[PDB]
Parts: sequence; structure tokens; C-alpha cells
Amino acid sequence: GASIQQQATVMLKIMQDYDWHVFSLVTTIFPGYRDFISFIKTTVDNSFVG
Amino acid sequence: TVPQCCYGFCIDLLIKLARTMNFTYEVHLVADGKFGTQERVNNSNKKEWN
Ligand SMILES: *[C@@H]1O[C@H](CO)[C@@H](O[C@@H]2O[C@H](CO)[C@@H](O)[C@H](O)[C@H]2NC(C)=O)[C@H](O)[C@H]1NC(C)=O
Ligand SMILES: *[C@@H]1O[C@H](CO)[C@@H](O)[C@H](O)[C@H]1NC(C)=O
Repeated sequence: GASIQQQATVMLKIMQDYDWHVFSLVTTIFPGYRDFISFIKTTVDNSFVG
Repeated sequence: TVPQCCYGFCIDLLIKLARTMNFTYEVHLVADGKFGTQERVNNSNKKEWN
């Protein structure tokens, strides 16, 4: 299976390939959202995509 | 690494700073001759300072 980090990476690749560089992150208090938000922020910060 | 001796405008300014603000210094040259830019590293597709 795929961890939430790998699914987030695939989602970011999807957004990149279709030039959807403007997006919003909507999460609940459902378990695992902390790691999801942290990974999304870390990938965004260490990226040249913009 | 070899110990050479440095002097000039910046060294005089540093000596004046150490005289005014009481601290001691240990001067060493940067490994590469680059001032520093945010460059892509070929591992993890990240950006880092050199
Ligand atoms: C200015 O530099 C002198 C160094 O001569 C500092 O004097 C030292 O003071 C420290 C504690 O602050 C002592 O541990 C040393 O024994 C002192 N060294 C001697 C021989 O004076 C002095 O503290 C500095 N002025 C400041 C930053 O207050
Ligand atoms: C790839 O990166 C390593 C360190 O991450 C570096 O030593 C090497 O020179 C790089 N290769 C290049 C720039 O072609």
C-alpha cells in the first residue's frame, strides 16, 4: 500500500502536470491530518515549482 | 587547508569591530570561491545554500 505521504506526492505531481499551482488545503481533525499538512508544507517549501 | 594571511578593507573593519565589541575572532576562507546562492541539489530535488 501507499502511505499518506506518497499519496500527497502523487497529488502534488497531478497538480504540477496540469499547471494547477494555486490551491487550498482543507482538512478536518481526522487522524493523520497533522502529518498530511506537515508533508504538504515541507514539499512546498523545498520546491522550485512556485 | 593551509594557513595563509589575509588583510585589507574587510580585515581592518573586522579588527575595528573586535576592538569596539569585545570579542576574539578565528578567520577562515570559504571552501569554494562562491559567495552563495540557492542551488538545486541533485538529491531529494531540494534547494540549498552554498
Ligand atoms: C574585554 O576583554 C577582556 C579580556 O582581557 C575581558 O576580560 C576577561 O573577563 C572574563 C569574564 O568576563 C574573564 O573570564 C577573563 O579572565 C578576563 N580576561 C582578562 C585577562 O581580562 C573582559 O571581560 C572584556 N570586557 C567585557 C566583554 O566585559
Ligand atoms: C551531485 O550531488 C553531490 C552531493 O549531493 C555532489 O557531490 C556532486 O558533485 C553532484 N553532481 C553534479 C553536480 O554533477
